[PDB]
Amino acid sequence: IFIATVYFMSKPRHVYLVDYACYKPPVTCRVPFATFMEHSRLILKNNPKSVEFQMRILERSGLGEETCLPPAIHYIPPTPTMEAARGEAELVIFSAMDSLLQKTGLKPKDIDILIVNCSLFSPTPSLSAMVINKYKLRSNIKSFNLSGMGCSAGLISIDLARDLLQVHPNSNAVVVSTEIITPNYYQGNERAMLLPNCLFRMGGAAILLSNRRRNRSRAKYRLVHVVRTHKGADDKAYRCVFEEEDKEGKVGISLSKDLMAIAGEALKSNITTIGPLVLPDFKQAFEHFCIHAGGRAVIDELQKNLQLSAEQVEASRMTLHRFGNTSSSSLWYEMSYIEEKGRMKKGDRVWQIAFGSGFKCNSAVWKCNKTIKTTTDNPWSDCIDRYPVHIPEIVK
Amino acid sequence: IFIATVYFMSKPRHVYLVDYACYKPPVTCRVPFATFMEHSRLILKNNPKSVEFQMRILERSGLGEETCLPPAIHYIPPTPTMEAARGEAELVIFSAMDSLLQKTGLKPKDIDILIVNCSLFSPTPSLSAMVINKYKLRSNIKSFNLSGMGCSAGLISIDLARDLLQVHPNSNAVVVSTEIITPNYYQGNERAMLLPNCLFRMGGAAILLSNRRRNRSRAKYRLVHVVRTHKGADDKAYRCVFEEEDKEGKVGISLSKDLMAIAGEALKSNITTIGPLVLPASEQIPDFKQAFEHFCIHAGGRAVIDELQKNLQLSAEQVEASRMTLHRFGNTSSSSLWYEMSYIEEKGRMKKGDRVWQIAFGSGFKCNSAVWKCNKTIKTTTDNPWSDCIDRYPVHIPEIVKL
Amino acid sequence: NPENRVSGIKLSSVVPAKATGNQDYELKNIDLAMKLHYIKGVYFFNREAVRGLTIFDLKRPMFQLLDIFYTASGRIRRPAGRPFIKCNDGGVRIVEAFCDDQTIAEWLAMDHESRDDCLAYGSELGPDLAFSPLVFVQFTSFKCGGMSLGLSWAHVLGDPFSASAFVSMWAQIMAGRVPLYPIKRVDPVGDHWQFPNNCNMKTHTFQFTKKQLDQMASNLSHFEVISATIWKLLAKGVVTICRYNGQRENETASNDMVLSTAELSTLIADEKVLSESSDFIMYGANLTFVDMEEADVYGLKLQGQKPVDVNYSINGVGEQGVVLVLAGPEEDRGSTVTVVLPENQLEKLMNELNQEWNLA
Amino acid sequence: GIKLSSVVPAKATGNQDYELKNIDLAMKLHYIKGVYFFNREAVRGLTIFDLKRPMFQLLDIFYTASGRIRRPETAGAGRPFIKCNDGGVRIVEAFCDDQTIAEWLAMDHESRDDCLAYGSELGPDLAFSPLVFVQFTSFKCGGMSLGLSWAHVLGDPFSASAFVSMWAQIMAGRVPGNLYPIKRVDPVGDHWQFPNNCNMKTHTFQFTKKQLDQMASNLSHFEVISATIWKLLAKVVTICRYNGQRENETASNDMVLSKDVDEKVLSESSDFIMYGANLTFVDMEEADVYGLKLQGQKPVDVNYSINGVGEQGVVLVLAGGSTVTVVLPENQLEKLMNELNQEWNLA
Ligand SMILES: CCCCCCCCCCCC
Ligand SMILES: CCCCCCCCCCCC
Repeated sequence: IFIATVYFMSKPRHVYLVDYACYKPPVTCRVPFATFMEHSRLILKNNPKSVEFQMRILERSGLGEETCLPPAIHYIPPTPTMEAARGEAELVIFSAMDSLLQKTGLKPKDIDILIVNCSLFSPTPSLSAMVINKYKLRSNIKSFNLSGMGCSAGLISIDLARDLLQVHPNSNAVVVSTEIITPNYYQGNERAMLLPNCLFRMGGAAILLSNRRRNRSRAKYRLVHVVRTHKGADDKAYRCVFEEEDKEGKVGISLSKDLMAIAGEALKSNITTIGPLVLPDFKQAFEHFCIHAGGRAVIDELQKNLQLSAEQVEASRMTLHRFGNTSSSSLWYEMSYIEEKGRMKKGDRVWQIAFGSGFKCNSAVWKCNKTIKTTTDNPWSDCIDRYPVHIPEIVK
Repeated sequence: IFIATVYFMSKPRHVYLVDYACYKPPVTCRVPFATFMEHSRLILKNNPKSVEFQMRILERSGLGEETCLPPAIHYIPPTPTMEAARGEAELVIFSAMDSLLQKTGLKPKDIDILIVNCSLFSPTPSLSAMVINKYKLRSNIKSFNLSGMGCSAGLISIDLARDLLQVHPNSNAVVVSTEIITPNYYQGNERAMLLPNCLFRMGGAAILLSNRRRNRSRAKYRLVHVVRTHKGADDKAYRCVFEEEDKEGKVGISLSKDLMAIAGEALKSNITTIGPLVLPASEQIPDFKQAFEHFCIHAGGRAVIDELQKNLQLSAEQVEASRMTLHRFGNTSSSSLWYEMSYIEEKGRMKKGDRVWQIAFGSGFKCNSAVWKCNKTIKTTTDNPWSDCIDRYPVHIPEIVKL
Repeated sequence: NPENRVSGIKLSSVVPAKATGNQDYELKNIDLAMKLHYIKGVYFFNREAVRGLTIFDLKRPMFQLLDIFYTASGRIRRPAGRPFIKCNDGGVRIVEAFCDDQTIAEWLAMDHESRDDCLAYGSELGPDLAFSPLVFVQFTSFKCGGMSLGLSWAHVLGDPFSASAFVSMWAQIMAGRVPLYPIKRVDPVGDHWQFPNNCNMKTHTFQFTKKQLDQMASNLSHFEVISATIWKLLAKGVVTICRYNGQRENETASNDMVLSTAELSTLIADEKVLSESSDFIMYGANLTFVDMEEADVYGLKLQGQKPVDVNYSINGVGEQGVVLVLAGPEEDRGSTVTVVLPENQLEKLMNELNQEWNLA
Repeated sequence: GIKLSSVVPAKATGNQDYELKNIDLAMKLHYIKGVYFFNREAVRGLTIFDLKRPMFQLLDIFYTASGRIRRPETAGAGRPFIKCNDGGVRIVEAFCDDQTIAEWLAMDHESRDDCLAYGSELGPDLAFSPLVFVQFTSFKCGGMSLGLSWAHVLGDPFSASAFVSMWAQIMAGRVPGNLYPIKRVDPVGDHWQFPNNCNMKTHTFQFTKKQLDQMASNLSHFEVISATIWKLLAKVVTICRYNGQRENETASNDMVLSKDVDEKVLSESSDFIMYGANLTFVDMEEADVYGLKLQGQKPVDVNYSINGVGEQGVVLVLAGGSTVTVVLPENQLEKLMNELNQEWNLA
């Protein structure tokens, strides 16, 4: 026997998405359009042009009336402090982690890898450190905290987990994708940097991954692929989403005018690297698509490029509507949507696309390990009945 | 053939430290003791007690007159802006990367993994994206940016690189570890977040790791072990080094009074966990000084070096690299270890088969050890951070330095 | 300057838990006829009632409460046409205030000029009608402790009884319970909806004890006694008494006031004026004697406690004056009298009341 | 919106000690202030880092210009000395977004150059008092003003001239009872400054070559100016002059007084004043102030001032024409002024 000695020994391990918990923002936090515009008028009294720009950007963003913002951003002078950001981080991360631990029955002593990704908020000790302290994790845990890597960092985390799971047998990896938006709020009137204020909302997700063979039946999905693209080499595609300062000393995320075109290119490259891998022309390769909810414009561009139907690009639109731009964790809200409509059959291929600053564009392919039953503990438990709502072209 | 094939497919890959370049601050930014104290008096005029505290903890800090700070703290008062922080990041990281690429002759396209490490500076796009744009790395590069993980993150990054080299055969991993000081300066006057102002100085390091067989004879070291400890479950060990705002609204790093005990406990647990892996069968208080040839203790301060020398019973000649790096470059954070190595390669002590034990402590409370084995006898060079001053060292570090 | 007694306030908004739906809400002719007047109701609570109560604890019941009062978070919209309360969830405006300088007792003992205008924050509707909050709720925390709840209520939304019901429902939900023309016509105001202050009329609060009220009634219920005394000591042609309809509970804000024009104690004891779309005013138009004695302001239950003082006042008063009569703080029933007069009339009333009961 | 930074020598000095001769201690109370002006073409976008870079090497040959005053541990009132603790010179960055170089050149008296050259007295905190302030004022037009505030204890005005001369060279790339003029005064402790008992004011004015020739015919620029000023004031004047020889001299003092009173007329018991003690007539005459080049452009104008002037008053004369700065205590300030206003319309 020589074929077995060269096949099984050098066979990649299977990485399973055992479960995940999405954060459900409090039902007493919504930020309606009218309240947002009233506060915006109050903050930008001396810049009516900025107010008009914000109104135009927010009235065609596809967001709903149930999106949530941190308590610190509630005051008409929004004063984001370090304590407020830490409190929001604790809230979201611990809620998602508690939901995950109750769902999976996982013990804190069983967590071998812990990867936390959150772009803007990078405290010290890290976010993974506060998770470890909260759950008293093992003293020999592989704790990683990625920051500054944008909205695609979510999938990056998954990739990292996968790699680690190939090196360490019988291990569990917890991946916490979030974006604490209290420090991300832009305290200025520069038009280019006011988009994140209009679009970004609260969210988060705690994901459990495992190569353990005992999870070959409990697992929801089985990670097939994680493709990555980094257009940072191109100078134009590097400055696309650039954190910087305005002419008044305020830090914000300036978005380039050409951010559309470059984004397109990146996506194309990714679908040129994921095509041959899944090739037995993508609307028939996969059964479900999770396009990152980065604004209805990019979703429309991807739909017109890949020739997706209204129902295929529906979890992304409805996730943008219900939760807004929850950043790297949005990919998971979309997942929940597909699961809760009773559309997650066994063997179904799910393709997640997450594109963000860098300019990075990553994608992942999962396969449904088991048919997913509709559940009550989830971020869609109440609003799933109304959806798919009719998102209007312009709201007032 | 069966057993041989099983062993070959089950044997872990070898990770090699092909080379590494350290940032050498120019001789225009050095901050003598008197100038630092004068700027402190000018800035913190309102609160004399804070100035007296800074003088007390800087006169016995064990630093020297050649430590460097970025060109934003030079002013009175400092004006740390995002542009200044980005400029310092470019100045340090691009210099270190250029030195690495010139030392190793590494083509940018040959870089497969890129792990950047900086605690308190986390721009968007990340520093790894900055490197990728500068050197036009590939679009399928495994790029990671670890931040918030403190001083020990330097040994976290390389650890990750190892875990990524054993999954991807025939690949290069560049690990950059720095600490940008401009977004690190406390602008308040509380006597708890001023010590990091006194100790921390600018520096960096870039490291090329590789599991390729061609980079095997020329490799400088072979990564033997990496042992990680995280005293984070304890609340005291978690809050010992905490980033928070003061009474006026200024972010800084508060250090608890019971920090020496926590750091000692973390070091003790780490050395206990690493003892079985390296100690010879003869020892198995087993002597750690009989298992390693060279030691690189993180230059976090004189107190920790004294504690380790008293516990491990290290002779004054084995903590020489740590003390001299602290004196020369100051507390360069995670990259300090990579300066200390360059001290034991320039005096000339890196013989083939030697064992190097690097211990880095930091917030979390994290504490990580690495054990390297000198692959080849390393010869002195003139493109090192110690090039212009290694002849004058080791110096006599006085207990108290008069102002 | 009493207006500076509070140094720094934090403003925020609170919205209904469930999106109302942006449905329209037509306003009756009576409502549009009182779109210039506003209610200021301040409740005081001692240190016991605020035992370990944070901002979130106070703001939590507001979401359910506004789910009930779906119009309290709406905004005025116009098609030139008649305004209507669009139910888009702009929310009510929450104002957190701190008064480290003084305590509740000092406020109770301080002069009443410009006294509670800084405890119940809130502007008028305009000149930006589309973005004008209809309700301002201010929680003020003093030096020694205790909390003051100041409600600024747009009268177009509802009558003062509706404001009292709003506060009562807030308290109950926090506890845990599960749910000579009488009306003058004036010049157009456009989209600012604020009566101009042609004169320098002043406001003042009088406190009457049970014994004083029963003693001064001999020369003439509590309301009739106070009204007759004020009329006799003020005129030294008609009076428009307002009574409202207190038969309401767990209902949305409504405006169902009852007028009674009397052409002096006997006059006190014993409707188509609005044409279609003019700008009207009746408070301070013909010496209105508004009352809230048929309310239960002191029946609030905060942490098993009751308010130590309730002050109700009217903004937008006309040229004549407004007399507000409210139940006193239990014990020996008293009476709080928040009244606005032109400076001269207020001075005469103060002199007469100081001569009689040494009240000034 | 000025910005203050420090510059330290590139090479550590190791905490040397510089003994201050009795002359330096006696004359420690005075301060030189020299302001030079440079036109648009002399700059063409000079970064402050580029300007500061030469200072790092320059301070190596002027190391004493980075130390701090100190007293011996033997006693609390010992002989002051310059400890080379590498405190560094104080670099000031200023931007004039309202006035141009020409506007400042035409700008008249009443503290024209005080705003153009930052300075401070050596005290009351001697241990942390910079000895040298170098201020770069960038005007909206484009020209710069270099203001050098130089403690006289460090050196004489010609020493500051040599300092700025070598700065410019290395920037270009070149490799580096009542008759006694000195009066004892009440000790000032550790705060080296002289309070003014009267209305002590200064005025600066320039004489063109034509008027200088006319006055010489009426009567060298030194003699003409001395006679003119003395006659105008009349209707002891001890003169201070340079030694007469120098080549890349370091920070020192080689001034000479004329009646040449011997320098052995003082001790270390108390403090002393020389400038302005008896109508001093400091005259630099020749100097490389205008001979220096920055990017090949000669300085448009240079002005020197003395701070810590004595009660009687001082006169400083430099080769421009000729620039004269006269500092007086009393109403003679106006008197002489009006005389000029009647002859050369100077006012
Ligand atoms: C519960 C109501 C919360 C309302 C939050 C409004 C946020 C305003 C953002 C202002 C954007 C300029
Ligand atoms: C070459 C100039 C070096 C100046 C270094 C001074 C740094 C200031 C530190 C301020 C600490 C209070």
